[PDB]
Amino acid sequence: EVKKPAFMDEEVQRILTKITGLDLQKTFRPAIQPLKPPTYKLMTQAQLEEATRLAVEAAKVRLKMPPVLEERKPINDVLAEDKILEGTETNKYVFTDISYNIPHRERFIVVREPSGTLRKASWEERDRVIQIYFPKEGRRVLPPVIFKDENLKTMYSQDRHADVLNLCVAQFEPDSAEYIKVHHQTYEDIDRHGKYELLRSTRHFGGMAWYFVNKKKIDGLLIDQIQRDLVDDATSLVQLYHMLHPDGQSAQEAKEQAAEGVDLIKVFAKTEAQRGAYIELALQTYQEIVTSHS
Amino acid sequence: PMKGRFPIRRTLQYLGRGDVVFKESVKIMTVNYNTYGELGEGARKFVFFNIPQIQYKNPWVQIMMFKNMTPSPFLRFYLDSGEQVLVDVETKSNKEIMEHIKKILGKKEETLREEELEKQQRFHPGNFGPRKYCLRECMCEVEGQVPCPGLVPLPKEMTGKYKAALKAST
Amino acid sequence: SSLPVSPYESEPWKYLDSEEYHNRYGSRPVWADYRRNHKGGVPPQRTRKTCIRNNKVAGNPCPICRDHKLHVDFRNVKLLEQFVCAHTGIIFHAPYTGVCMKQHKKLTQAIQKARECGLLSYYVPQVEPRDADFGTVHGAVSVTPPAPTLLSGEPWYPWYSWQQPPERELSRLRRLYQGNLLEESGPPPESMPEMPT
Amino acid sequence: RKKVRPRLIAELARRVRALREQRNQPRDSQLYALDYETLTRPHSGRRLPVRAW
Amino acid sequence: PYPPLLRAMILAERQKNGDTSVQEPLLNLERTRMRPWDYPAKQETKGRAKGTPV
Amino acid sequence: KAYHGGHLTIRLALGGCTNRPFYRIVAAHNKCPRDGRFVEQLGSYDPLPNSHGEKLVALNLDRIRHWIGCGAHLSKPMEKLLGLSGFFPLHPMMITNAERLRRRRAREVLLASQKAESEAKETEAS
Amino acid sequence: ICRLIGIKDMYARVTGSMNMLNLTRGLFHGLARQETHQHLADKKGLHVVEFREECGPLPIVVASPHGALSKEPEPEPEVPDTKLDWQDVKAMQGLKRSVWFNLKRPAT
Amino acid sequence: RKTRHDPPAKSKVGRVQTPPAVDPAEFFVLTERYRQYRETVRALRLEFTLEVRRKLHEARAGVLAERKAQQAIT
RNA sequence: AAAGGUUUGGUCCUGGCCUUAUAAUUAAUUAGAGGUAAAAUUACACAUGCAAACCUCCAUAGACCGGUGUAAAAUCCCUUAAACAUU
Ligand code: FES
Ligand SMILES: [K+]
Ligand SMILES: [Mg+2]
Ligand SMILES: [Mg+2]
Ligand SMILES: [Mg+2]
Ligand SMILES: [Mg+2]
Ligand SMILES: [Zn+2]
Repeated sequence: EVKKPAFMDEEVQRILTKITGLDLQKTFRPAIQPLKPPTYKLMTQAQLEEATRLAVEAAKVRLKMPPVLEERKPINDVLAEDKILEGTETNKYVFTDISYNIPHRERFIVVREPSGTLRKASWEERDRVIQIYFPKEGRRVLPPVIFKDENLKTMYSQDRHADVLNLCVAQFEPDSAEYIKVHHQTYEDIDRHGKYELLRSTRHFGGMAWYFVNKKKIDGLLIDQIQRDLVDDATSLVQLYHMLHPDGQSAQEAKEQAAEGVDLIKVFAKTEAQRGAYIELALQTYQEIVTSHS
Repeated sequence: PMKGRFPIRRTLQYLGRGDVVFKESVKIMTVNYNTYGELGEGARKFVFFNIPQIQYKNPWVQIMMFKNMTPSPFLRFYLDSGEQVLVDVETKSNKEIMEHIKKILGKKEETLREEELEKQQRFHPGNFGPRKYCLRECMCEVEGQVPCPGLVPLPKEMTGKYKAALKAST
Repeated sequence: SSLPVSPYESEPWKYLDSEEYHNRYGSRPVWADYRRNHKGGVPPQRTRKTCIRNNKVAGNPCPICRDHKLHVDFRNVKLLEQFVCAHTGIIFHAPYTGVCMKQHKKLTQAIQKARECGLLSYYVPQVEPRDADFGTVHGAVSVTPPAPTLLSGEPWYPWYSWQQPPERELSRLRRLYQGNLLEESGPPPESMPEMPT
Repeated sequence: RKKVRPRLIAELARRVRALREQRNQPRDSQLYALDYETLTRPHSGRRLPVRAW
Repeated sequence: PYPPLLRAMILAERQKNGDTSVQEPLLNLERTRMRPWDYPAKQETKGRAKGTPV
Repeated sequence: KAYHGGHLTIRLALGGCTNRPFYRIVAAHNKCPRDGRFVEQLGSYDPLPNSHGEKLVALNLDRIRHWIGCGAHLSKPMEKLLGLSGFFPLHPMMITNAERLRRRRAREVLLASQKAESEAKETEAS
Repeated sequence: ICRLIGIKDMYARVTGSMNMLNLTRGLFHGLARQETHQHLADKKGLHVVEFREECGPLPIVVASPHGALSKEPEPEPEVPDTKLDWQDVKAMQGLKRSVWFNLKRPAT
Repeated sequence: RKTRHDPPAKSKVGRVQTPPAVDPAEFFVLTERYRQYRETVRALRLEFTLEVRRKLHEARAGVLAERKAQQAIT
């Protein structure tokens, strides 16, 4: 069986990196943090171009995309059931192995319940106690209150989607249900309100486009990329949609006609586009403007 | 104004810029240089700028410098095995001298990083104790745990004063 | 004993948009034109504890206390912004604005609450994921093969359960401790008896 | 340093005490004598445990 | 058998190292068997009471 | 102090405030004070239930095994913690005390039933 | 004087005599003979670049030479001969500051 | 706490031991529990004693230890 | 230190003193309640009570914990060897 493309596949990361884009002014926007007096260097045009190159290298590491994973499976394993200890304790004990050189996903965290059952700690208990003994800057022991739907809607009104996601990466694990819930809620609000530009030149654009491709709703991102004159990006999105859905009618139509470039986007409109009529209209208007002006 | 010439040499940042960390074999480094001449200019600059940086990173190495004893400047290292490594630094810049000694008798970056990690092995973030040694003094500081009675009064039923009254009442 | 009653108690944010606020304060912060009275050139490192004691007001009420309509609420973000540095995002210490310690503690809590609910913006650093590898196949997070005793339902060790001593052994102890004995105890209840209520 | 002065008396006491112990060592007939009326050892006045009476 | 947690840590290490087996870890008690509490002790290394009367 | 004699032990060192106990599991020479000089900290024990109702024990099982391999004794409270975790077998007195509690609650239930029967006799008398 | 000029953020220390006239004349003397970034770019012919720690390695060009941009890099010495003031350097050496330093004061 | 040179209390001259009373059924069961518990714990202390010495020997004279020593000389 | 007051008929220089900040002890005046931490004139003389036992005898423990700051420029850091009144 032809392997389903992965998020980290070298080909997918190429397309996702391209459509994401780069902008040194957005990637290195000034942080509202304690400040120090700036430094100054006299540089020639050769030196200045070298410094811009190093800035672009750092902007690549800054834009490294966070993992897209499947939801972890509940831990329900009973190590022992010592019924002699039933009724001798009122509260659960949580035992955590805190040997420094163990990966956190390979640590043993067990719970001795009042009934006497010795069981493995659930995912919620594992993440909470690892924050208590291996604290990570940015994460809190108890789930913050900003992730509630009412509070999240507040952040969306202020166009603070990149922060909602930057907060979701500091607090939750990539495979947790809370992580997936918050990300999928941010991506969905961007879609309905067409705020795709907020996550461009950010590490969160790849996951957003990935989510739309898998959910077969790239129509909005194509209409938005076309209207911004980013039609090379739109073509790459249709290639990624023809890569993760090879047996789709659209992918089979492009093979029949050996479509390339703008042809790929026209094929998508007729075959699998939820709103094909608009994709052609925006694509047609772009061609008219490009042809008419130049 | 800080006294002396090139007062930057007397700052901790400058002393820490030295990159030559000698291997454990190196015990002594004698520096023979001439105060007058043209082929010994790099050697004089090496004593002026570099000898402080070398000593800062190698406190246990004896650096003894002799002046105008020979026609040409040289460096001689004495090792613990009894070997003597002679280096000739004539017509060589002070930077070139540093690079030469780093290669032949300098620890590699890999070795130095390994020693750094081993030093901190016994510090654990989870450990509780004084601020000098630990992040948190007490578990009351952790979120979700019962707070310190000083900051937040405990419930009456969790107090020995109250429990003692009930035991008397019973 | 009759402090004035603000009309904006329910909706504090309204005051900062009213004409009355603009005339009194303009576009400058509410603490811009306040000065503290103290001996010497270096002021005390703490401000006064409180300006209002039992409905009475102190001589030189602080910027918040002097204006009763000003309300320190997490929802009144426009007021809270004046007490946070726009460039560094740090809440100013009380000597900086001259607020009393009681209101400064109240201001700090409101700003922290507004940030938590997303009403007030702050800088969120970018942090990498906690774990380098995200595999979930280790036994710690996976299923360990059930032990033989666990499947059968027996105790983990045989001596966890009560094993009746041999009768000869019970007699050997009655001889050794003759004259200082207790009533013999039989097998304990199989389960924990439900607590009487 | 060099002001840490010698302590002759302390050295003399240690030796002298040790010598007396060897000379006046007790015997089994004295250490383990017993008074059967009170079940107490005269040497130390230690009363035996009740379970040994 | 090994204690419940210590048995799980042993079996987990097996899978990590690639050793695939369903053998149950077993403690050997033969090397460390205890004498009875009343077993005679070594008189040679035992203390003797001092000679100062009370 | 300059101790003469003694052995290394793993025990609980009491911290916290009044009515708020907190323990640090430590390896220390037995003659040292309870909260004084220690060799290594091997974990912590919080005996008060937290917001989720969990008493939290932290055990550095890698270092604990090291010091038990070097002769470190264990205090009886620490032996109970290792037994509850599953790292050690349940301590003999943990089992006996659980049996004593079972026999004591059976008596209480029986006495309550007898009292209810006595109350039933009162009901019969009316 | 800084409020009159319009300067909002600065640190200054005054030592020696506190004569008000010499302080006023010395202040205006120094503030009026300073060098803007554009002036430095024209004098040396090179770009003036700014590196803020809150913007990362992003190079910010604050002044470009008006005429012809040079191609000889400015010499960077291995060890500069700058004359440093002990008071400034003393802080980084780890020596203790006075109890009067950096006390909490009202907004200026 | 008192030193050996301190005088004994006079309120406590009368004291004599009052050994606890023994339940035969529970005393025997508990005595065997201690014997089996202490045997299991002695086997685990020995297993831990061997891991300490194995790890020490690998560090002192392991494969990696010898290679690095000669690599430095070369 | 972001400094200020104070030599002169006056100005400038030099220079000391003092003020503004912070904390502990005691004293004056004054104070409701609760939670917490800490308790401290004196190596001066000490009334009384207690602070080390345990346990089938032998042994083990009372060498610890707790207290004070006596003496001493006394130490810190590091190297070597050796035992250990131990496990
Ligand atoms: S310091 Fe933690 S309970 Fe008080
Ligand atoms: K003066
Ligand atoms: Mg015995
Ligand atoms: Mg008083
Ligand atoms: Mg002590
Ligand atoms: Mg003295
Ligand atoms: Zn106020």
